[PDB]
Amino acid sequence: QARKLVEQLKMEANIDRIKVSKAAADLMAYCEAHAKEDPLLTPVPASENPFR
Amino acid sequence: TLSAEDKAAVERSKMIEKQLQKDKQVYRATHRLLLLGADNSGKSTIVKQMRIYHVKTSGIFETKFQVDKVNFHMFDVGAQRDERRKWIQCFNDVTAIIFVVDSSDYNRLQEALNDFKSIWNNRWLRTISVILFLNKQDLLAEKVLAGKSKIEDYFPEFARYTTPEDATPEPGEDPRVTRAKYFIRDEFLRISTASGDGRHYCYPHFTCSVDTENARRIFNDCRDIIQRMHLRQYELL
Amino acid sequence: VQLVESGGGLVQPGGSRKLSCSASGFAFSSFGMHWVRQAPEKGLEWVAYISSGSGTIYYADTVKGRFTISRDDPKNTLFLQMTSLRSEDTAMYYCVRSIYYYGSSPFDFWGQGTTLTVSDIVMTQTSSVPVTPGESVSISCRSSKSLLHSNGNTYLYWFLQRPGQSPQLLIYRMSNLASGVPDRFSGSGSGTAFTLTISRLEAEDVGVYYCMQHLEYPLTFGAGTKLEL
Amino acid sequence: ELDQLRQEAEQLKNQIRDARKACADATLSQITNNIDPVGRIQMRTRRTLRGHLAKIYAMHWGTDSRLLVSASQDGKLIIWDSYTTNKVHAIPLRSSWVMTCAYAPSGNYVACGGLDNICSIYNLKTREGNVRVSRELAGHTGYLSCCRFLDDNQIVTSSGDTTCALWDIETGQQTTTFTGHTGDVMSLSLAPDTRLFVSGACDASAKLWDVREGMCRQTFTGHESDINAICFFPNGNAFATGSDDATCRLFDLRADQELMTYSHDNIICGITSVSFSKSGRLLLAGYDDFNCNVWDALKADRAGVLAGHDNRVSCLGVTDDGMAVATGSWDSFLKIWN
Amino acid sequence: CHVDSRVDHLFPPSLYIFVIGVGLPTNCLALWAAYRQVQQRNELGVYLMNLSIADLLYICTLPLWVDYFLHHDNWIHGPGSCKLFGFIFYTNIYISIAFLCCISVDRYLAVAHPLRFARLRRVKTAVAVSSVVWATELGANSAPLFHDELFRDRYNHTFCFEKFPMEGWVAWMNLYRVFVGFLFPWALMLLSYRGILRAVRGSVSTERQEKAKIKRLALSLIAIVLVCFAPYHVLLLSRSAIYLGRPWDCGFEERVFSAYHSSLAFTSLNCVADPILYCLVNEGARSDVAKALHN
Repeated sequence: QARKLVEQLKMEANIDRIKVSKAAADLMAYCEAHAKEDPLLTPVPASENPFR
Repeated sequence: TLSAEDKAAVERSKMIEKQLQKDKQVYRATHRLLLLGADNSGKSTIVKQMRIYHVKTSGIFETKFQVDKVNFHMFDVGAQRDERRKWIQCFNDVTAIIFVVDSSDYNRLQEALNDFKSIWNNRWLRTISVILFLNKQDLLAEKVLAGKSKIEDYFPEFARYTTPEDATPEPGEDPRVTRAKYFIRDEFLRISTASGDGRHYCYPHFTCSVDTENARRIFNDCRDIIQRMHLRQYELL
Repeated sequence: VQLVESGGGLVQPGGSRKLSCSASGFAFSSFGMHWVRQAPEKGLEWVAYISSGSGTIYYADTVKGRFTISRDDPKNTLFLQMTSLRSEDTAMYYCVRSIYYYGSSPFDFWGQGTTLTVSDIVMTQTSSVPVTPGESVSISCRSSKSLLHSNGNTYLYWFLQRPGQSPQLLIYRMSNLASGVPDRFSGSGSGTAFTLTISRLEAEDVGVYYCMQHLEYPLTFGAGTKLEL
Repeated sequence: ELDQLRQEAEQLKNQIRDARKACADATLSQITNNIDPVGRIQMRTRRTLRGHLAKIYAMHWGTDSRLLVSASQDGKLIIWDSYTTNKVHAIPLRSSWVMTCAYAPSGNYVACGGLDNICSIYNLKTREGNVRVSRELAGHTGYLSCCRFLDDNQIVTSSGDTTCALWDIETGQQTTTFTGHTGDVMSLSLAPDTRLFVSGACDASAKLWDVREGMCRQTFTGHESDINAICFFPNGNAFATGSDDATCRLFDLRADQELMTYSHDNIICGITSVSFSKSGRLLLAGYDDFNCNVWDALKADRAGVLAGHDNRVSCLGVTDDGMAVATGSWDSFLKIWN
Repeated sequence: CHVDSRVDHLFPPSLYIFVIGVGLPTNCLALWAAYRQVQQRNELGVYLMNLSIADLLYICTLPLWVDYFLHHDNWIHGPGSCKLFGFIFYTNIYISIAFLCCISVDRYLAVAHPLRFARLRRVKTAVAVSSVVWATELGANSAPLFHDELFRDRYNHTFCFEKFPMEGWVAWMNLYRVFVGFLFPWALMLLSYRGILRAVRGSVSTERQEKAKIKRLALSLIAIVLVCFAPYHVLLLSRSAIYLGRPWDCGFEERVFSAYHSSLAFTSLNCVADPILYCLVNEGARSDVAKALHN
């Protein structure tokens, strides 16, 4: 019954974690390397969008 | 200014809009209502009688029946879990909710009242009326007459209660039975009148599972609910 | 699917006859249909067109006033009415199936045809080419007007006719490959310049080739390029 | 003993909290104290798509960024052409209480489900011209809340009972069943690599699953109420959640923790839909107070507001090329913003 | 005939000025509220918009009549203007009464017979009925357009649409007006509201304090229509009946001249009473009006 519950939580304990500063930087880098290819940050000129 | 192929695509999209306008008429002329109850409550037998006239893990059942040439669809959720707070949101446009409750339990009756309270005070089920069926009146009458089990050992307020002046006894029934059957009804109405605010209403009825008049009662009660909505829509009150 | 038609015969000049095609195996009511004809030793020519819902009926220049088209959806049969026949109406008539929505492939299925005998964006095609197994062929047909519409898609269609059989679709809109045809077939081109390329040729694909336009009615065909082994 | 095992689990639980505190060194708000604000984003309605007869509960985009499928509680799936606003297909359903919809990446199939406990797969490309039911999947004991394709022969579903399943469409069976939740599961999001997915249930917890093994690798807590929507950041290393406490949160898979809370005091109503933009800079959320809202995914400042709906927003999606955003509401309308 | 009045250049101009000032903005607001209702698939918006449009045309045509009355009954502008403006001014009353009757019958079908007659409570059928009403009312009152309606007289005056005594074809048109454009629609309105009250008085879920409100509203509508339109039609019928007996006797016209113009001036308060009783008396439309004014 409850025996299986203890084992399941053991697996999550043995993991390799990293620092929040490292993880925060990676999110920052991805957003600052695909900014140009985002038609909602910067509106695209007309005759190029298919809706307007 | 459109090509031959793009001109024939609009024509296809106009034969779809025509068929979707023939379904708005059937949708608007049919009334949807939801059936709720417990396991001991005889909500299955009501379905059988109403169908008899007029997959193993399936979670929804539907019944068709019409009275005086108006169509009615009844829905009964059957295979879902005990928690209810998430799939009720899909039923905030129905005409009415039918709440069928047993009256001969006397020990599961308290759990029935709490269940009625949650439906009445839901955030999504406002402006939705409730048609409650106080089922199994045949068994209740026998129990009180025999007097083996009392109704005063689960609700001490019974001793101080007297039959209301607005009663309507059936022909030839012991006044003790009338006093009992109107006490249970008043418990449910105390919840209804606490927080109604005039947006929705509760319609009581005494029923037995073998009765053939259940279809007529729903039709009469629904005719009142649509009427009330039309007074607001057509700006009369 | 199957389309079987009947009604052909001998018809004296100035007479009249009725042609009917029976449909079985698909959603007839949601599909528009065409009529095409083929002379005894010549190419194809469009005749009529009835749309889904019978809201759009077009006729060819050599057809208006004399021919009448009609369909019967519940009975799954369409009728062609012929009046005042002449000597230029001797041909084998075909019935063709077509649907139109985003991404559709019109001119999919072609019937067996019926035999009858009596007692404009011009498309130019090339009349023969030698065929040796293993080689790569290229067939080109040109057009008198640009077929590249403003939306972005070009309306050129390619068909193949093996000896003693009905035509079958190969390529639609100049770049798309039909359903059920091998991947060796390929098509490409630009405005007013088209070509069809076949790589690693194998037997059982010799015959005549046709290129069709669909930018605006009436639909125009080509003379036909013949490949012989 | 049972109490000793719980005490052992509690001691094991105390270990996990220690690891989270140790790896915390700063905040995302602190590291984002120099990036220039996005500013203000003006979205305006380009198309309004009329035709549905009742409330709209589900919506999915195609891979071609032009075709769109929607579900309503009237018994219809409509496939739209966004550019022209004309209808391609109209599929009548056997059941009418639909709650989810999906569009196959290849483009051949669509899927739907609801209170009928059944996931139905339709075939859009047949020799005849009509759409047909190709497979009905049964085996759940509760209403389906989400369904997503992996290829033409695999699908993942989440249901009212606290389970999710992987299916083989041709056979019709359950390859793997994922267990470990304690409440109704309300959402799923497949990773871009299609080898992991995240589910959020009505117990204030989100979990990460491996598709080819069947185990839960991480458990994420921090909310207080039900979680209604979940999605991945377009990188595979973060996901965002929406709940009924009028807050959204962002989690990281490699340093399991919370990073930002998107909350404001004027709004009290819950979140019904969550999605990102193509670059991961905008996080869009739909609310119960009849209007959508736009957030900046690195500063927690409201950048814009989409307000054109007369009732609650239920579904919300962003196209693959990132040129449009579609919103559906209970007023039976879809609106495309740009 | 010899007619004069010491009141005709005092009361009608002032009442018309009041009617313009109070009923132009209110009718605009009522039209906006009706547009909001028709956006929400409610078919009572079509009739409300048409009523507001008729009222607006009447308001727009009033100022020339203000000048006409201020100039001691002289029209100066021209014959074609007389024809057009007089036609609108003497016709809009019956458009208004017809659309009131349509609203009443729609409410009766909605309240007294729910669960039936769903093909008649739609927007398309409302548009069809409204167009038929416009065509029929503009085609049945078009008899004046085929005559001459500018007459000078020996005693320093020039009328527009009215002559004293009447020509002879006017009496029959007046009798048609009194008995077909006023009494019949009013009778339909009364019967429909009586039916609505009869159906409401036997419904549970409506307390006494709401039935009282419905009763007061219905009685108010009937009473205001009657009080606005009755004196004019009584005097019109009196003139028409007395003319056909003694055409050569013009004492009655000399005696009832002032009462006549003032009644014809009094009939205009319906254009102010309709927006109040059909838009600004319930909270739902008042909220929409306030929200619109907020922007």
